[PDB]
Amino acid sequence: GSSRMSTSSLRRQMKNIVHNYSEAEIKVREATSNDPWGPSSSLMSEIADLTYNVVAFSEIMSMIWKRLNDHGKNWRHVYKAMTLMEYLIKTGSERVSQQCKENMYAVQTLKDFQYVDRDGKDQGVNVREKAKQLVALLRDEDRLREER
Repeated sequence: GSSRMSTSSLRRQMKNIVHNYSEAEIKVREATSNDPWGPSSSLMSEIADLTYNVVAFSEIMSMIWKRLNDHGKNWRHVYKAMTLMEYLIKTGSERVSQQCKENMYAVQTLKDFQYVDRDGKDQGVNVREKAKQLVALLRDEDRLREER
């Protein structure tokens, strides 16, 4: 320069901050399964703050529906998917609850999702009642249905 001498050589830097906040797909996943380690502050609260948006929201409930219908061997992903679908439906946003009513068959498909391998133990109940709960709160009483 003039009086000082640059010391930090440095080479090149990456891009900049993405103006399109789109990191929900990662939160939802790490939220329905924390096998590994990482930050432990409030991942669920993050996926909800994303529902408010318009993109991240669809990427959130979407990944939540897939892990919600896992196979009949490890419902662990399903139970975790119910916590993210129930948390977002509340603080997440008003759009996360509307989708739950439009996809009630998906949240109810878990109440019947029962499997214990050819011969194992019946431990897939925690998830059975879980899915039933998400639908109970989102709809406690009904005003006479009407399906032909």
